[PDB]
Amino acid sequence: MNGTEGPNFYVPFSNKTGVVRSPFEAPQYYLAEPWQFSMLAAYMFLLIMLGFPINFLTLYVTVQHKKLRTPLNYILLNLAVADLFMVFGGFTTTLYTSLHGYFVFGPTGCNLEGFFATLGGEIALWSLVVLAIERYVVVCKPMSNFRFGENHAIMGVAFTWVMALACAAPPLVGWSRYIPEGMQCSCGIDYYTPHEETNNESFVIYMFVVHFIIPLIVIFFCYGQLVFTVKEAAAQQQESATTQKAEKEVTRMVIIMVIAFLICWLPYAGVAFYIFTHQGSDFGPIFMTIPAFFAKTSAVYNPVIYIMMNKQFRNCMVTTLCCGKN
Amino acid sequence: DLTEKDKLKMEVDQLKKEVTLERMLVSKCCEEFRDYVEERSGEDPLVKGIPEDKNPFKEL
Amino acid sequence: SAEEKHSRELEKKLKEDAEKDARTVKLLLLGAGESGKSTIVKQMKIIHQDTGIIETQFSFKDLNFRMFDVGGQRSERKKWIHCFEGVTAIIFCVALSDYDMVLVEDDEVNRMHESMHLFNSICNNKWFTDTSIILFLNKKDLFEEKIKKSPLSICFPDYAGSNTYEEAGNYIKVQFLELNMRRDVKEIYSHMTCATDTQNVKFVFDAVTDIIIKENLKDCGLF
Amino acid sequence: SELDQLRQEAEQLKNQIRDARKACADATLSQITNNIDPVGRIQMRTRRTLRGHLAKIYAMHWGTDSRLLLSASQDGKLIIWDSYTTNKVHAIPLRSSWVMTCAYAPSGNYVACGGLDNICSIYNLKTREGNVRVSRELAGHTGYLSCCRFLDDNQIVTSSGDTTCALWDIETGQQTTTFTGHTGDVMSLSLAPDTRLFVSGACDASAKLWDVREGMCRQTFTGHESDINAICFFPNGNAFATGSDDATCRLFDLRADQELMTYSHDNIICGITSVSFSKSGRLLLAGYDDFNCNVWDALKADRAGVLAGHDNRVSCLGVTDDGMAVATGSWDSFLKIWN
Ligand SMILES: *C/C=C(C)/C=C/C=C(C)/C=C/C1=C(C)CCCC1(C)C
Repeated sequence: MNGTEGPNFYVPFSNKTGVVRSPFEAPQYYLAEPWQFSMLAAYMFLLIMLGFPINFLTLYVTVQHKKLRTPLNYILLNLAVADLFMVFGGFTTTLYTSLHGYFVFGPTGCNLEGFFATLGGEIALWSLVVLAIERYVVVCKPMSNFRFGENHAIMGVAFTWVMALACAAPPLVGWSRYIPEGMQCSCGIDYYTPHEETNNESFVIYMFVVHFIIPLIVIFFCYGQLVFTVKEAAAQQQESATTQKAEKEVTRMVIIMVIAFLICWLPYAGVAFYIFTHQGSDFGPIFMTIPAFFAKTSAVYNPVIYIMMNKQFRNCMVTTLCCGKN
Repeated sequence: DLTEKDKLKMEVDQLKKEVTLERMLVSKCCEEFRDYVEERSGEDPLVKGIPEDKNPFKEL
Repeated sequence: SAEEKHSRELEKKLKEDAEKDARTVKLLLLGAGESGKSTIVKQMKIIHQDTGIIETQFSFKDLNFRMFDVGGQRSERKKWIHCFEGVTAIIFCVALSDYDMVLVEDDEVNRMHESMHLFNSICNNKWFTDTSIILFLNKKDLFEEKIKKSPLSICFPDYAGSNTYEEAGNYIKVQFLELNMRRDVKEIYSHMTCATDTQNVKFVFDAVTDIIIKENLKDCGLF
Repeated sequence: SELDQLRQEAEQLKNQIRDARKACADATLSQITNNIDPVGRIQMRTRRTLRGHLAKIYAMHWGTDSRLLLSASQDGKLIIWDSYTTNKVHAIPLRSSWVMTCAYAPSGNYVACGGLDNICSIYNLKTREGNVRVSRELAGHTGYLSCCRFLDDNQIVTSSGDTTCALWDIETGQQTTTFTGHTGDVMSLSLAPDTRLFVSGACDASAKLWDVREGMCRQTFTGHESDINAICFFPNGNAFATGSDDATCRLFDLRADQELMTYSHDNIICGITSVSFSKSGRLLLAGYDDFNCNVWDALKADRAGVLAGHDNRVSCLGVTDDGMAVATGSWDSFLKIWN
């Protein structure tokens, strides 16, 4: 049988022996041993201490001079600023509840943490999509005499903001419910529970049809046209060695980018399709936090593949990190 | 004909014109430059400041 | 507020003309002597459709060009060439029949050492270092007159060691591309042509589309 | 065959006039003026920042209204605006596409430009609505122009790439007179405050003066180890300042043939682009290649003020005659108005 439910919470264990009390009050050590809890706390503290200075430093580097803020690095600055929501709201709270007791905030606190911890992930995802579509439009030249400007980039940043907000807020009232699920540390979304009063089936089918299949198809389309265009361009000018360096550079970076996006937002879609494909399935409580781990690691290795390994940022930000050497 | 054996004749005619010009009194001309600049430098609008009144560059 | 509304209308007109101006590829031509300027300017403008600086303008295959000339206002070189930085493709010109040019205005100056002394004064000049060079070389039918002896060791030391066209023309192109610094990332896209040829504008279009795909990726930071 | 003897005759009389200007041979003015006090620190902040251009800009010139600035962008726009409401008053296209100089009118009526193509184009701005008609076009050269200055509403004076200088009248369309006899190429000039003279600087540091009615040369001033780029004088007509490409701003007097003051400094390493005195003349204004319009005093050779307006190199500047303001021109379209 699936897990047991209270008024406004779900838990992935059975009520066979009658031991699981409310997940807001008196402590729990009967769904997981305490060394698991403290190891989770240590992992999130490590993630805080590494993930704050990368975003703080790229904000300082883009506020120092304006040789760098261009009509195109707006989207990537938005990716730099969305991640500090996930490191500032959605991580210290998990550290707090993992350390002392468990989740002593309250249901309004969960309904706040869920919003501030899904907004960052959603802005990250749609900003990766917008970045891919900007790159394909400005390099492969699909349109008859369309150059690039400033109004279009501010349009794109407003686009990713309105999509992430209007499709991560209707969970707050109506269409879904915020639940603390897993090891009762962070509130996620209610994709697991079968609660039929809150129309939950519509939310899972809507999220899978808008937030994972069309972003994946548009990333594949854009980067495929990009690698085909650069390959066919360097096919012509044979003996020019610099574009023979360029071909290998772009066909390594596209592969590493697509694999980074897929292993940062696959396992959520994995457990959702597995839950929907077998109505009625039992799971361990440690099993439904590995998608949270595989998602929140994109608070560190998502900027390091778009900022540091990117050109034009690194050689300036290192020499205004300590201004000593490379 | 073009410039070569003509520019030198023009230059030595210029230099023969130049030798007849008298000049001295470098200390006197430096004093005169001194008292000309210090005669008016007190009422200069750039050396002292702006009392927010007539300079037509208020911050608006 | 009539003055302010007038300035707003003028500002809209100015920015409209600026975004109209931005979609062109400003090329810069140069080259000393009688080095095929007449042929390369005839073979550019009107053949496809069947004392200051001379601005000839042409367009072909959905990309509108514009090129200038520096051939009529000779002066001190190092003072106005900075006003051309930021153009994309510095078209050079050199004449392949330069072996027989005994003089131009002096008593003894070969034309080959002159154009080499001009070409070194650009690739190291610190105003032109991130702009590629589309070299040319023409009058090849007169260079096909090397069947009669006219040995290549007159304007060189004994290097080519051959007489036919297939080995000599390979030696001159290496002699230019070795004088290149290769300081930063730029590369020189040579060619070969004559007078009665055609469709070499296809070559300069296929070249200039490779300082756009190769260049835009630097701005995105991908390459 | 014989002109080597002419050179040998010239050399000893050149040394003769060298010791003739070493007859007085007093030092610079800082050696005598120990009594005076320094000007003290002086600081300016940006009051208004202009906007509207896209390209680099080269030159500007204050009007005699002390209210109107003109400027010349690289694409072909010649802009003429106010400095009170910060809004554009006219916008002129060019039949050419380059600029290297500009000039306003002492009558405050109409302007003149002309760049690499060897043309001085005078544009009327009096009776036409909007885009104004090209009033006159004046050829007569085979080299690039360098600077134009109005001396009345009638005659202009120009200095071109053909190692000449020429005084023209504009309703006849020809040269009234020439000013030849100059080895290197000229670079700038400025009109003496009583419309009689203009000092002229060139490649080989040979700053020479001229007079208009006689139409011949007057004197020589050679005091620099390299090329110069801009010259102007003191407003009461006694002395003129000069700046070179190796940070050697110097100052001469019109009747002394002597380096009256050097303003060199040990730190600065890159050249200048423009120099203009202020109204009082207590301080010399200048702009260098290291992005700075650092302003010297004019009496005791000290870096009085340092102001870094913008990131690229300054191109040209120049004060207003009533001295209330200072304009400067960037290389990236921002026209700062310091106070
Ligand atoms: C702290 C938690 C984070 C950042 C997790 C956020 C997860 C989502 C916004 C999930 C989205 C989807 C689901 C509802 C399940 C299937 C996969 C998605 C992406 C469609």
